[PDB]
Amino acid sequence: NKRWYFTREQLENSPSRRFGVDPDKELSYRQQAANLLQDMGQRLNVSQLTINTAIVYMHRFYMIQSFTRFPGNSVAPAALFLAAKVEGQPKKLEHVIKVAHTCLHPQESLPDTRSEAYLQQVQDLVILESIILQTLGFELTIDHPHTHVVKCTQLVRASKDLAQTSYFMATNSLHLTTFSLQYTPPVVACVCIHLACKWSNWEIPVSTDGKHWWEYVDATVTLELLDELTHELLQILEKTPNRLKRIWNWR
Amino acid sequence: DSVECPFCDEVSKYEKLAKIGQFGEVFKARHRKTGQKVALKKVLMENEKEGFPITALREIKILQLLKHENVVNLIEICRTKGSIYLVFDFCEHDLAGLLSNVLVKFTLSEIKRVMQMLLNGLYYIHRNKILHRDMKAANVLITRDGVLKLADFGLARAFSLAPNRYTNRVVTLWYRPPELLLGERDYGPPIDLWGAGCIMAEMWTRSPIMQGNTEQHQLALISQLCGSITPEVWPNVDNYELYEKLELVKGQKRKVKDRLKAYVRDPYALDLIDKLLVLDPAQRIDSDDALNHDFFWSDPMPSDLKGM
Ligand SMILES: CC[C@@H](CO)Nc1nc(NCc2ccc(-c3ccccn3)cc2)c2ncn(C(C)C)c2n1
Repeated sequence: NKRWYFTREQLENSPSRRFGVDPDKELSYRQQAANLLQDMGQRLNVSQLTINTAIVYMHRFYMIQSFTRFPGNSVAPAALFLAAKVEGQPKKLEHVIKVAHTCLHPQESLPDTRSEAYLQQVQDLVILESIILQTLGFELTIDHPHTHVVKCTQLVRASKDLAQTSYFMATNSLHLTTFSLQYTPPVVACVCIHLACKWSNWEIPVSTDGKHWWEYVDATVTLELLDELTHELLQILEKTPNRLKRIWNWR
Repeated sequence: DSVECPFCDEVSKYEKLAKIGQFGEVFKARHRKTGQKVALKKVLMENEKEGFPITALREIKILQLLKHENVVNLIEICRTKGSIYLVFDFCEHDLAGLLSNVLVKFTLSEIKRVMQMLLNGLYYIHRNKILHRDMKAANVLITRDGVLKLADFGLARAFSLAPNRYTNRVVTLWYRPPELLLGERDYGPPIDLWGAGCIMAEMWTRSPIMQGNTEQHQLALISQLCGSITPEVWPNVDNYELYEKLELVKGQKRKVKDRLKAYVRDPYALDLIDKLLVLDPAQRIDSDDALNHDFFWSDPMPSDLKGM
């Protein structure tokens, strides 16, 4: 139950670190895998939910395995192959090999579906899917902040706009951070509303009780923490090119 | 080289003891260190060209979710050092092998209990948005200490209120509801409650009460025990295409209570079966309303099991 939540001291000392991989570096090995995932998932016309699931799989997978033995470009397609089944949007093994290929080698031509070369990479993926399964120890039912986002936004009568922004934040928290490895969906969700508000100059009228909007969503949540985390998230958002422009008010 | 794997134990930590089934390949086994008995279902990677089988994922999804004294219990999942084993608590009996063996005998108190545990087991899973889709005595295990468990969630699937388009090819023929035989793809719980009706009868008869060779044959046995399918009895049956496109008697009257007086004595018990074996799903008794039936609340009261 605390199995896939780790402390900052555990996150630092990770399977990859113990094979020489710097923190900053490992951290961008994840971001990269997440990109590959989103890239592939859109071409395979699966949902964001399915993509998010795969990303969380990827995240937890590398809290056990190292990037120096399992390359993101190999894990990401297998993780997405899995998430799609698990989420009801099954895509065919040959179909996923295809798309992974063009994503990782936009130039290179596809091998003869009959060759020994191609017959291997199919083998490989399937093997990998098996290792992800065992590595996760068959716990594939994920819970994403997005569910809770709806709830927090009824609790502020928020406009479409502010709602959409919060989801944006949510999705980006997975691509860009390791929150999903540290904080439970509901908490992360509050973080995503907090910063969506900040980013939009949206105001939160204290309840009549002196209660804050969040305490309704997760008891363990303190503003002292909200500020700490929305800072962290915003910081990397700013490091990420073009991403913020997506929600910037051009007017 | 070897790979790190903290949450999947090699199944070698159990010692196999005996085959027991029958989809798929299922062994009793003993934990090498503690003696704990377990059941292992191997996951069959034969004819599986799409990686790890989606249905296995479904089942494993559902077993991890359903946690309850009347639902079989998935302890863990194991690997070899290649395939994959589901690991359950071991159940000493199953209701089929109890109903065949002729030395085994049931008091009314013992029967009320079995049914009670089974209707509770259903309420639970239905409440959790799951349809079992494989009701049959052979899937109803009992434990040495006398507790009932439901099993084989191999066909189970989740359900919602979205109209739906669920698979029709489900449930062993002898326990399939009418609804299904008429090509229904938007069904729900009442299909599992039909099963329970059949099993409830099978408790006094030692035998499946409607043994058909095919759909045609089956449906006819049903219309023979529960009357004909008319919109006066089951409003809106005509709405189905397979309705007229099929041979069904027209002069049939409900002999549900008549045919069963022989083996079943208790009148409350009869009244209950009759609300379980109801043609129209939307008129067929709830698993809640059934546990609330005077059958469970009259003498003899339901008793524990040591009539083993
Ligand atoms: C769809 C599931 C059906 C189909 O096989 N069966 C089934 N039967 C069981 N036992 C009741 C019995 C106990 C022992 C034996 C026997 C037979 C030969 C030799 C030794 N023992 C047979 C049945 C049982 N116990 C645990 N499980 C889990 C896997 C759920 C069980 N599943």
